[PDB]
Amino acid sequence: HTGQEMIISNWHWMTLQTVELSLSFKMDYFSVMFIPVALFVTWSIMEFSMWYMHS
Amino acid sequence: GAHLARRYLGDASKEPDPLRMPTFPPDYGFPERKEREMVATQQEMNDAQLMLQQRDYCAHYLIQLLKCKRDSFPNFLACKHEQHDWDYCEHLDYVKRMKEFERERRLLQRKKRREQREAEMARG
Amino acid sequence: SDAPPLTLEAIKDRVLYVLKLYDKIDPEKLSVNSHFMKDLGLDSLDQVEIIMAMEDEFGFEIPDIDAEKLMCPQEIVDYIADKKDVYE
Amino acid sequence: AFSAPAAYLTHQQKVLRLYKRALRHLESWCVHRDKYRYFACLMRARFDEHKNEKDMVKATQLLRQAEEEFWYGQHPQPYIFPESPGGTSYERYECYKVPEWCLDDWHPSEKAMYPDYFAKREQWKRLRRESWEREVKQLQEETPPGGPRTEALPPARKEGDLPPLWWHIVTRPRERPM
Amino acid sequence: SGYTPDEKLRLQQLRELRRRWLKDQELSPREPVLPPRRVTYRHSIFAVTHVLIPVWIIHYYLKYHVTAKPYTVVERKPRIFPGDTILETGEVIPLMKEFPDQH
Amino acid sequence: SFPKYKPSRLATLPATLDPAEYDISPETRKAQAERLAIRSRLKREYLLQYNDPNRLGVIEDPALIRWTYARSANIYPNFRPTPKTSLLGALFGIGPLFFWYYVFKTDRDKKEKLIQEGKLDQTFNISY
Amino acid sequence: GGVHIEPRYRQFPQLTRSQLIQAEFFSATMWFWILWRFWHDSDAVLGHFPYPDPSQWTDEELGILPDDED
Amino acid sequence: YLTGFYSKDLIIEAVNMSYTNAWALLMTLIATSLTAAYSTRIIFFAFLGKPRFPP
Amino acid sequence: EHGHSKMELPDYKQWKIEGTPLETVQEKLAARGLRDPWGRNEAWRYSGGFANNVSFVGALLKGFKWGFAAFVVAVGAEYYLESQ
Amino acid sequence: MLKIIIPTTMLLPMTWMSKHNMIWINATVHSLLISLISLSLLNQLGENSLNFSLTFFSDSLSAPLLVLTTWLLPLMLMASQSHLSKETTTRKKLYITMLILLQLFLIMTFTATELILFYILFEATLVPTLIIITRWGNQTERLNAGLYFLFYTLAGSLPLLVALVYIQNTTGSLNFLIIHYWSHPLSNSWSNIFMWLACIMAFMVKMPLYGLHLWLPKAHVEAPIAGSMVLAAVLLKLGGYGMMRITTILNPLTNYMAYPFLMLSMWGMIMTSSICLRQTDLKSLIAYSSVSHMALVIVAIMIQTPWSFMGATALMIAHGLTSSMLFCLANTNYERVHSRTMILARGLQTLLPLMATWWLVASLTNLALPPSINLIGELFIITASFSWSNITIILMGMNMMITALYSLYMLITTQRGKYTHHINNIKPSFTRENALMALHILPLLLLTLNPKMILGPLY
Ligand SMILES: CCCCCCCCCCCCCCCCC[C@@H](O)O[C@H](CO[C@H](O)CCCCCCCCCCCCCCC)COP(=O)(O)OCC[N+](C)(C)C
Ligand SMILES: CCCCCCCCCCCCCCCCC[C@@H](O)O[C@H](CO[C@H](O)CCCCCCCCCCCCCCC)COP(=O)(O)OCC[N+](C)(C)C
Ligand SMILES: CCCCCCCC/C=C\CCCCCCCC(=O)O[C@H](COC(=O)CCCCCCC/C=C/CCCCCCCC)COP(=O)(O)OCCN
Ligand SMILES: CCCCCCCCCCCC(=O)SCCNC(=O)CCNC(=O)[C@H](O)C(C)(C)COP(=O)(O)O
Repeated sequence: HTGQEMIISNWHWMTLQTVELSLSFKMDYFSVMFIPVALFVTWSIMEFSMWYMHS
Repeated sequence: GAHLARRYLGDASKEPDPLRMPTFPPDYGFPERKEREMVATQQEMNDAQLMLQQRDYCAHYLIQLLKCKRDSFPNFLACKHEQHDWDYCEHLDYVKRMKEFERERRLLQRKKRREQREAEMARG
Repeated sequence: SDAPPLTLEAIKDRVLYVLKLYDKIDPEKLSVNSHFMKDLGLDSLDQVEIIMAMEDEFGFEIPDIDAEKLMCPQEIVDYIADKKDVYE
Repeated sequence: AFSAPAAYLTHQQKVLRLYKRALRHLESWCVHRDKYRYFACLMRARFDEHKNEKDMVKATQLLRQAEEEFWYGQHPQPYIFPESPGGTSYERYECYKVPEWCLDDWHPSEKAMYPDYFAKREQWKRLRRESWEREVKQLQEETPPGGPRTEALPPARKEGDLPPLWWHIVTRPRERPM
Repeated sequence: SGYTPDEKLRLQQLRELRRRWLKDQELSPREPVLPPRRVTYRHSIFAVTHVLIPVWIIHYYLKYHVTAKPYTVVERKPRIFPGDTILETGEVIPLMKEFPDQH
Repeated sequence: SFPKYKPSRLATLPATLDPAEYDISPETRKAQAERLAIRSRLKREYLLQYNDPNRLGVIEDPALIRWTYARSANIYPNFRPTPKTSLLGALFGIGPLFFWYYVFKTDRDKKEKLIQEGKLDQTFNISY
Repeated sequence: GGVHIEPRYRQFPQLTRSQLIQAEFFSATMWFWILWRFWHDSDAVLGHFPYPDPSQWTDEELGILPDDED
Repeated sequence: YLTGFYSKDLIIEAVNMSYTNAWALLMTLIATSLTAAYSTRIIFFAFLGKPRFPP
Repeated sequence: EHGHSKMELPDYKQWKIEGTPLETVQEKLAARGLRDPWGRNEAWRYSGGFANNVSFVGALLKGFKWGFAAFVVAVGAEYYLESQ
Repeated sequence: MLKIIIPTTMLLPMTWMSKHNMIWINATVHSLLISLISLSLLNQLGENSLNFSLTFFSDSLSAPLLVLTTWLLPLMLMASQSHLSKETTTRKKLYITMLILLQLFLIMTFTATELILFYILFEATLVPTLIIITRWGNQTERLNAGLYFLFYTLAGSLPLLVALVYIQNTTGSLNFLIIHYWSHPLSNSWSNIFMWLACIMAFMVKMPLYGLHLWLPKAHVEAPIAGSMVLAAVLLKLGGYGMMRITTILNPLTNYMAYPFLMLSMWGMIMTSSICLRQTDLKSLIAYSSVSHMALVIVAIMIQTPWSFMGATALMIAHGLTSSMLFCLANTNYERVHSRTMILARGLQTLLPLMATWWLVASLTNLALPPSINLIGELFIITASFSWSNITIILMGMNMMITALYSLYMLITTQRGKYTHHINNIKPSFTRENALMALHILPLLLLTLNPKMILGPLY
C-alpha cells in the first residue's frame, strides 16, 4: 500500500573501538516479500510430511 | 540480429560500435538542432525517489503511475491508461535510439563514400 | 507405508501364481514340494529365469550364492519368509 | 548372505552369473516389457548356441569376449532394487537395529512394563546357556584336525541338541525394527 | 548343485528357532503397564498464548525501549508525488507542467 | 572387437575382465583352498569367541592392534636416512616455508613502498 | 484420515470419485485461467508496439546530405 | 499466464537484448530447450506407458 | 486400523497374450523359431484398466473441454453485461 | 588477591583431614565456591588495572584465564572420580593435592606483577604436571612422554632466565608497570636479536610452535584425563599470556623478527589440520587440533594489532573449554571401550543418544560455528591477518575447511554408522558424565552473550 521500509537495531551486541555490532534486522522489499513465500512453502511441506513420514 | 553478423563477417569500420557512438557532431545533420525537453524537475523526481536508472526523459508517466498505484491500492489493476502511456513513451524513446543508430550508420556510409571518391579523384 | 503384513500362505500363493504362468511347466503336475531339475526337467538357465521372475515380482533381489541353490517352491517360500521375517 | 562360500566358482557358476547380469542390464536398457521379452529371448538364443561344447579351452575362450561385450554395453546407470547394496534405501534402517543385549541394561522401573516379555527372555537365556555348553563339545568333536576347511556349520544331531552358534543368527533386530 | 542334507537340516532348525523367537517378540494385551500419577476453543487459546502475548511483549519492548535510544528504528521517508499534501505542514506540492498528452 | 578398458590407479581392473582366474592350474586351486582354510579358521575362532554367554567384554582383535602399532609406534625404528627419504624430507619440510616467506615478503615490501610513495588511498582504514 | 483402500494384485486400484472430480476441476480451472488471461491480454504474448524498420526511414529526418554539401 | 511465465519470459527477453556475451545467450536458449525436454521425459516415462511396478 | 481383509488372488487362466502387443513379439520370435515362456506373466500389464493409454498431447490438455465451456460462458456473460 | 589464594591453600588441610569416603564431595564443593569467589575479578575498568598490592595485579587479560583456571578444578575432580575408584586413600589424597597445587601455581602465575616471580611460578607449574603424567598414567609410554614434556619446556625456558636477569641488570626493574611505562626501542643488533630469541622461544615452545610440538601429542595421549584437560585448557595458554606480556619491550625488532615464526605457524596449521584427517587415535586427533589452534594464536600474537590481541584472547578461552570437553568425551568412550581407537567402536549414537548430542555440540563449537566465541576469535584473527597481508586468506580458509572436515569426520566415525557387533559392555551414560559435559558446554553458550568479558585489555 505505502512502500514502508524499515530497519530495526534493537540489541547492541558489542563495540570494538569504532565499530558497533548490534542485532539488526532489515525489513526491505526482499525480506518482506520472501517471509510469506517461505512460510507458505514450509507450511505445505510440513503438512505433506505429516503424512509422508508417519512411520 | 543481422547487424551483428554484418559487423563480425563484413567490414568492421563499415558500421559503428555501441561503445563509441556517437562519433559525429550533432549539428552535422541539420542546423535547427531541436533540444529534448524534460517536464519533471530535479526536486520532484528526488521526492518520488524512483531509481537512478529510472530518472530518464520518461519519468513523468512513471510518477503518474506510482501516484495511481499508491492511491487506488486495493484494486491492484485499477488504472492501466497511465501504464500504457508509460510503455508508449518508452517505446518512443527506443525508437529514437534506433534512429540514432541508423543515422550514425548512414553518416559513416556517406563519409566512407566521400573518402573513396576523394582518393579516386586524387589518383585520377 | 500401509504395507500389509504378508504371510506364508500368501507367499506360497504368489510363488504358485508365478510358476503356473511359466508355460514351460504344466500347472497340473507342479507341486509345492516339486523339484526343478528332475521332477520338471528344467534347464539351469530356466532356473535362473524363475529366480529372476520372483526377484521382479516380490520387489527384493536374492544374492547369486543363495539363488542358485533353490530348487523347490517350498524352499523359495522359506527363503523369502526368512528374509522378510514372517511369523505365521 | 546365508550360505557359506566355496574357494572358487565353477564354469557353470560364472556362466549363470554372467547370464543374470546380462539379462538385468538388458532389462535396464529396454524400459518396456515387450521389448525386454523379445530381446531377452534373443539373448537366450545367442546364449545357448554354445551349450553343448565339450572342450573347456574353447569354452573358457568364450565367456571372455562375452565379458568384454557385457562391459562395453553395461548401461552405466543400471536398475538397482531399493534394498540392494546399491539401492536408494540400502542401509536406511540400520540406525534402528538396537541389539538385544541392550535390554539387559534397562532400569527395573522400565522392566516393570512388559513383564511377560522379560520372563520369556529369561527362558531364552537359560536355553542358550545350556545349548552353548552342548554346542562347544559337539563342534570340538566334529571338526577335523588342523582347523576347519570351510565356514559351513553342522546342524544338531541329537534330540535335545541345538545347532552350534545359533544365538547370533536366531536373534536379530529385524528387517524393519521401527 | 543344491542344498546338502546337513545344510537343509541346519536351515530348518534355525528357521524354527527364529520363528519361535519372532513369535515371542509379540506383546500381550496387558504387556504395556503404565503407572499413573499426577500432581474453536483450541485455536482461541492458541492465538492468545502464542500470538497475542508475543505481540504485546514485542510492542512494549520496541516502543518504550528500542526507540528510546536514537536511530535504533529508522524508516524510509515516504515517497512524495506532485499533488499530495503534507500532514505536518499542510502545504500542497505543485503539479507538473502539463506535458503534451496524445495517446 | 570392442574398445579396451584401460585400468588406472583410481579405476582398477574389474574381476570379470581380469585374466588371472582364466588361466587355471592345480596350484592356483591349492592356493585358493589354503586361503579359504585360513579365512575359515579365523572366522571359526571369532564365532567361538563371539557367541559365548560368559563373555562380557570386547573381543580383542590382534590385527587391529598390529595395524595401529605399525601406523603409529613402529615408524622411527624402521626409518633409515637415505637419499630418497632425505630429499623428500628436505623438500616437503623446507620448500613450502621459504616459498610462503618469499611471497609474503614481496607483498609486504610492495605495500610498504606504496605507503612511502603515498599512492595507496588508505582512507577509512581505521580499524587494523 | 482417509478411506480404506485395499490392494488389488494385478487389477486397477480403486478410485474414489472425490479425487477424480477434484483433479478434473483443477485442470479445468487452469485451462480456463489461461484462456481468460490470453483473451483479456494478447499484448504480453505478442507485443503491444510495432517494431520500426530502419531501412524505410528517409534520409531527411536522419540528417543525411546528398554527398555534396559537406 | 502461469506462475513461471511472469518470471522466465521476462528473464529471456531481458537477456536477449542487453550488451552481453553471445555464448551466454546461446547456452541459456539451449538450457531452456533442455528444460522443456526433461520435463517431457519425466511426464512421458512416469505417466504414459503401461504399468511396470510390482504386481 | 490397518489393511486386514484377506485378499484373494485372481485365477491364472484369465491372463492371455491375446489382445496385447505381445503378439508382435511372439510372431517375430516364431519367425526366427523361438517363443517367450514368460509371455503371459506380464499380460496383466495390458489387460485391465491399464489397457487404454493417453497420448502425451492428450494428457497435456487434461481439462480443455470444461475450461473452454467455462471460458465461453464467461466471455458471453461479460459481453452481454458490459454492453449496457 | 589473597581472598583467592588463601582458600586455595586451605584446600590442602581440608582434603587431608577429610574422611576416607568424603574427599571428592568436599573438594568439589569448596573448589566451586572458590570459582564463585574468583568470578568477581571480571569487573575490570578501562584504565590501567586492579593493582591489588606490590606483588599481585589483575588486568582484563588475566581475569578470564584466572576464572577459567578456578572453574576447571571441579571438572577435573569429577572426571578423575571414575578411574580412581580402586585407589587407596593416601594416593587419592595425593592426587587431589597435586591438582590443588597446580591450581595454586597457575593462580599465582597469572597475576605475578614482577617478571622473575612469573618465571619462577611458570616453571613451578611443571612439577605437579610431570608427577601426574608419570605416576597415574595407564600406558607404558608415560615415562618417555614425561621426559619429553619436561625437557622440551626447560630447554626453551632456561635462556629466558638469563635474558630476564640481564634485563633487570640493564633496565633496573622487572616490574611490569615500570617496564611498560619506561619501554625503549631495541636497536637492530646481534645482541638484541639474541635477546629477542631468548625472550620469545621460551614461550613459543610451550604453545607450541610447529616444529617444537613433538611433546604435546605424547603428553596428551599418555596423561590421565585430568592431566589432559589441564594441559589442553590452561597450560598451553601460559605461553600466549607470557608472550602478550613480554612483547612490550621487543619493539621494533619484532616487526622483522616475526617472519620465521609467522611462516612456521601459518604452514603448521595446515600441516596439523591435514594430520588430523588421517589419524587412528582420538586423543592424538584432539592434540593436533589444539596444536593448530595454538598456531593460529601464535600468528595473532605476532601480528601485534588490537584486533589480533582481542581475537587471540577469545580463541584461547574458547579453545581451552572446547578441548577440555573433547578430552572428556574421549575419556568416557575409552572407559567403556578400554582401547582408545577411533574405528573400534562405531555407531554409538544408537546406543547413547545424549552423549551423541554432546558430541555434536562439541564438534560444532570446535568447528568455529557462529556466533560462538570460537568464531569471534577466529574471525578477528582472520581480519587482522588480512590487514597484515591479503594473501593470508588462502591459508586461513584452507585451515577452516580442513578443520570442518576433520571435526565432522571425528563425529561421524564414532557416532554414525552401524554399531560394532562384538561389543556388549556399553552401559548407559551416568549422571556424572552428563553433568560434566553440561558444565563444560553451558559457559561457552553463556559467554557468547557477553563477549567483552573475554576480549582482553584492548577492547
Ligand atoms: C534480586 C537480586 C538479583 C541478582 C543477585 C546477584 C547475586 C550475587 C551473589 C554472588 C556474588 C559473586 C561473588 C563475588 C564476591 C567477591 C567480593 C568479596 O571480595 O567481597 C567481600 C564481601 O563480600 C560479601 O560480604 C560476601 C560474599 C560471599 C557470599 C556470596 C553470596 C552467595 C553465596 C552462597 C554460597 C552457599 C549458599 C548456601 C549453601 C547451603 C569483601 O570485600 P571488601 O574488600 O571488604 O569490600 C570493601 C568495600 N566495602 C567496605 C563497601 C564493603
Ligand atoms: C626447527 C623448528 C623451529 C625452531 C625455531 C626457528 C626460528 C629460529 C631461526 C632464526 C630466525 C632469523 C635469525 C636471524 C635473522 C636476521 C636476518 C639475517 O639472518 O639475514 C642477513 C644476515 O646475513 C646472514 O644471515 C648472517 C647470519 C648467518 C649465520 C646464521 C645461521 C643461518 C642458518 C642456520 C639455521 C639453523 C636454525 C636452527 C638451529 C637449531 C641480513 O644481513 P645484514 O643486514 O647484514 O645483518 C642483519 C643484522 N644486523 C642489521 C644487526 C647487522
Ligand atoms: C626446544 C629447543 C629450543 C632451544 C632454545 C634455545 C635457543 C635460544 C636462543 C639463544 C639463547 C641464548 C641467548 C643468550 C641470552 C640472552 C642475553 C642477551 O641477549 O645478552 C646479549 C648477549 O648475547 C649473547 O651472548 C648470545 C650468545 C649465544 C650463545 C649460545 C648459543 C645457543 C644457540 C644459538 C643459536 C640457535 C638460535 C635459534 C634456536 C632455535 C631453536 C632450536 C648481550 O650481550 P652484551 O654482553 O650485553 O653486549 C653488549 C656490549 N656489546
Ligand atoms: C546388453 C549387454 C549384453 C551382454 C551380452 C553378453 C554376451 C552374450 C553371449 C554369451 C556367449 C555364451 O553363451 S559363452 C558359452 C560358455 N560356454 C558354455 O556354455 C559351455 C557349456 N555350458 C554349460 O555347461 C552351462 O552350464 C549351460 C549349459 C549354459 C547351463 O547349464 P545348466 O543350466 O544345465 O546348469
